Amino acid sequence: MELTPDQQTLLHFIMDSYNKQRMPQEITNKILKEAFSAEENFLILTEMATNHVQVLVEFTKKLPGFQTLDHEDQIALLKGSAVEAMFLRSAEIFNKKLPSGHSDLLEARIRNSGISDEYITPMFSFYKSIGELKMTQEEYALLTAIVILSPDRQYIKDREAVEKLQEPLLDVLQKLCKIHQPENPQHFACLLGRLTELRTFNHHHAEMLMSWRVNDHKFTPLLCEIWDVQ
Amino acid sequence: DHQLLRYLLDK
Ligand SMILES: O=C(NC1CCCCC1)[C@H](C1CCCCC1)n1c(-c2ccc(CO)cc2)nc2ccccc21
Repeated sequence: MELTPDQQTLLHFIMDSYNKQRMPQEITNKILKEAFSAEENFLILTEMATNHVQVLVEFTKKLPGFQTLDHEDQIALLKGSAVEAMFLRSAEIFNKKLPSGHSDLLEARIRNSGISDEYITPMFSFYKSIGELKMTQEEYALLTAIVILSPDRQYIKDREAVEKLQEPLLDVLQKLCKIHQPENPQHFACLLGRLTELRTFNHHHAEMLMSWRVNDHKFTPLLCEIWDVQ
Repeated sequence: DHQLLRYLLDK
């Protein structure tokens, strides 16, 4: 049941690499302190997402065996997972415990941030459903690595090479799930099930961004090639 | 094409 020394080494390596991200406190404190216009909030998201993509590329290239992959499959994996990794990270941040009434204010601030009503509902249903999993930082880190190293992404030339890389991470996560939550033996299945919901956000993402109640939808050149926006 | 992502990956 317990982790092998290789798995323990793998877990800690993924964990350190994952912690190079912007602190959940830095994001929440920024939007909780002041109420912003849709224009300022669009600009906050665009800055947040550019930093996120940058740190995501660095996290991804530290994933074991990632640098041994074909360079075209490398791009495909990063483009394929970037939106999902972003919503999983927002879901992580959203569900961090804050003082009384703070999580309620954060939610109300995202709700009136500037996004269309139609996208708020599936986004908050996904966040609340991730919270019901009571995920550890380790679980968030591994699931992000699993999302990145998805062999069933579009335009992947060598699925098997990606499969061989994702399999040790799935093994670790499963060992963790059966350790922390023996009470819920279906916890691992529930985690993998959320991944199929993340995929839906990817499909309607460009529409989500253009639907923001701003006059100009200006993105950074990096977000432009990652999100396929103009 | 995606030269920014390519640049970040190849550094
Ligand atoms: O900053 C943010 N996200 C970043 C993204 C990169 C990784 C870290 C989080 C934003 C905005 C919140 C409203 C004010 C402006 C930023 N956000 C969203 C969110 C809202 C809309 C979309 C698509 O339109 C995507 C994500 N969910 C959040 C849940 C918790 C805390 C921030 C959250």
